[PDB]
Amino acid sequence: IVGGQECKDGECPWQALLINEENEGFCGGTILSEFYILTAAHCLYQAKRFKVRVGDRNTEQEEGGEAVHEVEVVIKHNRFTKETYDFDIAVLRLKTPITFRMNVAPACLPERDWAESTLMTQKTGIVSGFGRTHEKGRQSTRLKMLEVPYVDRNSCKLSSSFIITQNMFCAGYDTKQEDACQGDSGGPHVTRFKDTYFVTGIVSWGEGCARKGKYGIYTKVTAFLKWIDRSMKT
Amino acid sequence: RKLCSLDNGDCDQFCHEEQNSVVCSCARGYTLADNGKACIPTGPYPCGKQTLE
Ligand SMILES: COc1ccc(C(=O)NCC2CCN(c3ccncc3)CC2)cc1OCCc1ccc(Cl)cc1Cl
Ligand SMILES: [Ca+2]
Repeated sequence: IVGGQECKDGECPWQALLINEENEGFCGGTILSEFYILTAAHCLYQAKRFKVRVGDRNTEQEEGGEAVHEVEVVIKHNRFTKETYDFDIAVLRLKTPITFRMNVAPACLPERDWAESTLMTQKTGIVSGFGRTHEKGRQSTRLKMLEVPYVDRNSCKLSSSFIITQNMFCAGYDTKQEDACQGDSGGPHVTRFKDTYFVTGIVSWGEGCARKGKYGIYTKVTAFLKWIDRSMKT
Repeated sequence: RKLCSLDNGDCDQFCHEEQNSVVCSCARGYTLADNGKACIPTGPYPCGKQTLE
């Protein structure tokens, strides 16, 4: 996360981290329920085997809150393509259920129509992760959060060197040096409503980090709610 | 700004108009209150709520 502030105790309880066999975090994820994690499809190509950690805010210590969970099933969207990054979404079934507590709770899944008319019409949303703090620096050891303004769909396409499909959307700033960066992929994009946070997006891709004239590209969650339900039902 | 377009129909969460009339509902983990608008958590860690002390 370039800029933004750090997630304080219990401010981003739905953050999940994907860690490889070496124990380092490469992608984020969102807690949907005790057994489910929402992530980015493209994140599934960055490791042969990986576990999921919850309740962590500092990657170089033991707040006693941390907890590692093994992935039982990996439900990836079959229509996902690297060539286009479209359908960048995947769900994870854990072998053991998450134990909710301080810093560990789930983000709500909204109704498609309501989400589309009341959540994404809001001024901002929140993106979080352990990604890089600068485009060229290294991974961050502290979980961070960043308020990212919703961007006009038209403006979005104009700024993109790539085709923005209907399954994505822009969030961020045109010039302000705040945006997500690599290592935040698959992380949470939530929108606040009356003190309640709903999962609205999945950190998907971007052309650099916070570059001027560019935005962060998130996976449009409302476009896969039914896919998600189906993915959890079984 | 009429029904749900008017302050989300005064609903805590999901709002939808069923026959020119507001009908509120809640996310998994909550139960609609008796007033039909508020959402009462069903457990200690309802979805979408920050955990503070
Ligand atoms: C250090 O950081 C980066 C350096 C170079 C590239 C870089 O090289 N970008 C080119 C990629 C972009 C995605 N791709 C496609 C290709 C075709 N269609 C759509 C997307 C492949 C090329 C991407 C980087 O990180 C993007 C980080 C990021 C920021 C905001 C949000 Cl919301 C998500 C993320 Cl992951
Ligand atoms: Ca820790």
